[PDB]
Amino acid sequence: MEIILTLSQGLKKYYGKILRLLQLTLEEDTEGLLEWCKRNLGLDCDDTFFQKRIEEFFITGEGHFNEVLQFAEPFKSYFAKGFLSIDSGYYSAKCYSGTSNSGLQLINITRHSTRIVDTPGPKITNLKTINCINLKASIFKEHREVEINVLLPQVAVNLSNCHVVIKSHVCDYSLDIDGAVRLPHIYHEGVFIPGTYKIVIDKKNKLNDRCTLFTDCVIKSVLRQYKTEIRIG
Amino acid sequence: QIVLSQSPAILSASPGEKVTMTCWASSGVSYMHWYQQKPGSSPKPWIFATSNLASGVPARFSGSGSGTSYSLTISRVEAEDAATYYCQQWSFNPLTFGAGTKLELKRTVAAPSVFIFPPSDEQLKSGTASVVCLLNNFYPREAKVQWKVDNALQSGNSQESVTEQDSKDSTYSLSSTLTLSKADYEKHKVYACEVTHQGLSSPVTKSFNRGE
Amino acid sequence: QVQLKESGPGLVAPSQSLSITCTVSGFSLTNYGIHWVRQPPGKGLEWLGVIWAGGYTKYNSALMSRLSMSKDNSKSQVFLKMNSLQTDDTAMYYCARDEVRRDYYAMDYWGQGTSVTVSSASTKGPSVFPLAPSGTAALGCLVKDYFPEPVTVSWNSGALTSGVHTFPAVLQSSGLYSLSSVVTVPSSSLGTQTYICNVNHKPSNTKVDKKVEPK
Ligand SMILES: *[C@@H]1O[C@H](CO)[C@@H](O[C@@H]2O[C@H](CO)[C@@H](O)[C@H](O)[C@H]2NC(C)=O)[C@H](O)[C@H]1NC(C)=O
Ligand SMILES: *[C@@H]1O[C@H](CO)[C@@H](O)[C@H](O)[C@H]1NC(C)=O
Ligand SMILES: [Cl-]
Ligand SMILES: [Cl-]
Ligand SMILES: [Cl-]
Ligand SMILES: [Cl-]
Ligand SMILES: [Cl-]
Ligand SMILES: [Cl-]
Ligand SMILES: [Co+2]
Repeated sequence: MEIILTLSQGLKKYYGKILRLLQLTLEEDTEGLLEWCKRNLGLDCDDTFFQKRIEEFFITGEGHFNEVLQFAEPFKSYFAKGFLSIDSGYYSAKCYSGTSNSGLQLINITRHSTRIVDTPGPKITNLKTINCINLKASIFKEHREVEINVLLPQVAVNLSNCHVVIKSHVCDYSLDIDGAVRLPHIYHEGVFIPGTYKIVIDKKNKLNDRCTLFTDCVIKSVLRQYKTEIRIG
Repeated sequence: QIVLSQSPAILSASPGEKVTMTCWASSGVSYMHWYQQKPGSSPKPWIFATSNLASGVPARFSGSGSGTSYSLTISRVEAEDAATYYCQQWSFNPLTFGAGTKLELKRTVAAPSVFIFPPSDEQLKSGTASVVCLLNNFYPREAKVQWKVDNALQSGNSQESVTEQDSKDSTYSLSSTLTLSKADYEKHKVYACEVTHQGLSSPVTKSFNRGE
Repeated sequence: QVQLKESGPGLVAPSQSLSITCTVSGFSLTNYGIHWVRQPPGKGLEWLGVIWAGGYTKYNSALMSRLSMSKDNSKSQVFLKMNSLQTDDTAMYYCARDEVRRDYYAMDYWGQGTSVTVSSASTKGPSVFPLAPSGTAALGCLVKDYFPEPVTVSWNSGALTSGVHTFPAVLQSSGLYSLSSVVTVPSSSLGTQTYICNVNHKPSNTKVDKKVEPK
């Protein structure tokens, strides 16, 4: 009484595992996935296999790639469009192959980070006058949008009552939950995350009217920081 | 396992009629395959994934369904459609098939042509006598064939075999074989098979005299 | 064209194992899985298992203790082996090609099937006797006392098919099978046209041609 996943159904679960390993999602549905892989890929898609697929798609892979991140039978049509819609049916991310990027667009967070010491500073920071070196903001009044460019992604940015789109050279995706901005994590002899990313806040709706950012305001050399809050809505 | 129950077991239809056969699954499945099988041949893919006709399948066929209930419909039946149709699910391991719906074609009554065959001299030399009565190309399938040896009705020493329905004219054929030892065969003179069938206005007897 | 052909032993003893081969052409086993399906006499179809293009297997859990499958890509052959054989393993065995679509799998090409009888009885070849014809005449061949099923019967090397009726075999009280094959022909042709039945019982390696003529 084992369920049989069709080609399409299993691909969604295959992507769902990748999204969980990337840490963009916290849950996964893998019922029937292993048989789907043995049948349609001719291999065991265990954790080592998936880690190699992720490493290759985002970093080491070169040439055309297929829908299952490999570089009659399915998955023999290798793309050159630069991205895959990693789409589980429960969540989705538009993810760009490392070959489509002008070099490496990631940072190795396994290396010891330059430690940042606490320092007194305003609990509120204005969106129009950000002194924090980890964040840069652009307001587009014409289209009622705010873009926050996060330049030190290792410093957590927590969203409160926000509905945003994350743009990066790694993946683009939407976030509708409170808490620290989730970022793709790629294992390649260590943990890697995007080197920068953009938070896009649309204010042309009402649901961002209370959107607020909480982060460490990093200032300079020796690095210093203090808790601050940036109201967007 | 998913149990597939096909109903009815036998569909009898005249040419031109619309017929529907049902495949009920013990639990819901996402699609249903159908296969056609004629006697002596392998199952032939007929409908893929509930409603997609396999290449070469006539447009008079269609499939439909969902969940626990699927069907195959023939909009206007034709003689060549006589066959057994199996459903099959691919949603759960193990893959399972229904036991089949046998479509039987009706036609106007056709009387059998009756032939009788004495034992061959070669078989007699080896000690056994087989007498064969042949009923050829008849409908309906029901028929009574009794053996008379010297006008004595025989019991328990004959066996019948019936062909499957003909795909072109929807008829059947039947053999009845009387088996006797050489000595018993040589004890009597008149060997007759008497045939009763709906297409005959009275029973027809074919006979021969041994050695004559 | 895509083709599949099963080959196996027509008779196997209950103590032995059953080995059957599926030889394919018109496609590569590196790209297509192969299923085995069986059909006991007068009974419905039962899926046995599959060997996928990549070599991994999946068996019916009701018989995975006794069934195994393998393949030889270079020979275009897939193999079935079944052990601990029981009488109810008597069936026609088919291989069928696996097909993958986005929203379903299918079994899109089937072999002709190979017959397997599981019994401790010995093979026996048939005796072939003429059923002599005596506007339409009937003649035939009696194919008697053989084991196991099946026999193939043709007429005139398979050139004569119109009017042929080869009857399902009957099980005699001796445990041996018997059938007749008959054909109707124009009586005007009986003096000039020749009619020969060709009988093949592979389990006993019996091949017989018997000319049937009026007495
Ligand atoms: C990511 O950073 C880690 C930590 O700096 C690197 O791990 C080091 O790798 C070197 C080279 O083999 C070793 O000599 C060190 O002992 C490692 N240190 C630790 C703490 O693991 C890792 O190599 C980096 N990955 C990449 C791809 O550059
Ligand atoms: C944001 O969330 C992270 C993770 O829960 C936490 O460590 C941090 O203190 C929070 N606040 C700020 C200002 O980053
Ligand atoms: Cl799914
Ligand atoms: Cl989705
Ligand atoms: Cl099942
Ligand atoms: Cl219903
Ligand atoms: Cl191929
Ligand atoms: Cl298995
Ligand atoms: Co003779």
